[PDB]
Parts: sequence; C-alpha cells; structure tokens
Amino acid sequence: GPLGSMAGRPLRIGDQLVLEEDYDETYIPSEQEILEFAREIGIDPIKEPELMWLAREGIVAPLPGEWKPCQDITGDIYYFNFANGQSMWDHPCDEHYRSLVIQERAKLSTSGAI
Repeated sequence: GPLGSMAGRPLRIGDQLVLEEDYDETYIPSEQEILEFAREIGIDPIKEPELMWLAREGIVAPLPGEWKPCQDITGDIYYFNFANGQSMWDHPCDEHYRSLVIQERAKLSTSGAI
C-alpha cells in the first residue's frame, strides 16, 4: 500500500486534445463585428459607446497565456488553466470582458445603473 495519499489517477488520450493552434493579432474588426461583440457581452452600443470601445478591444483580445481550450471525453469543448490546474465551461477572456463592462458601467453610472 501507499502508506499515505494515493496517485492512482485516471488517464485517456481523448482528454489530451488541445484546440489552441492559430491566432491573428494585427487584423482590424468591422463596425458590424464590434457591434456583434457589444450586443453579445450585454451592451446597448447605440447609447453606451464607452462600453463599445471596450467591445472593440474585446473581439481582438486572446486568452491569458495560462488558459487554452481542450476536448472533454464526453464529446464536448471546455477551457483549462495549465498553471493553476483549473477548468472553465465558458471562455476566460469573454467572462472577464462581461465583468469588465459591468464594472465600467457601474463606475460611469456612479452606482446608479439601470
């Protein structure tokens, strides 16, 4: 026996399929694509153009250097942090941009947001 903590962890090859491969940094998004990320992250860009400067940077921004997508053995896609050893079911940068929009909106509205 191990006479302490056991290391008999499960293994699979389907759990090794990482989806991070290509990304472009220099491309410029169209106004229709900036409006699409603004509407997707919860913004009304017709009345909230500050939160849409946030969305312009939003659509071009990549994931942090420790986080990347991978395949789960049930046949599904998820996100994993390789420095902390943590999983997520939504994009870490997308969840960050929603939180950043909400906090910027609360500051611009001086806690009187609607």
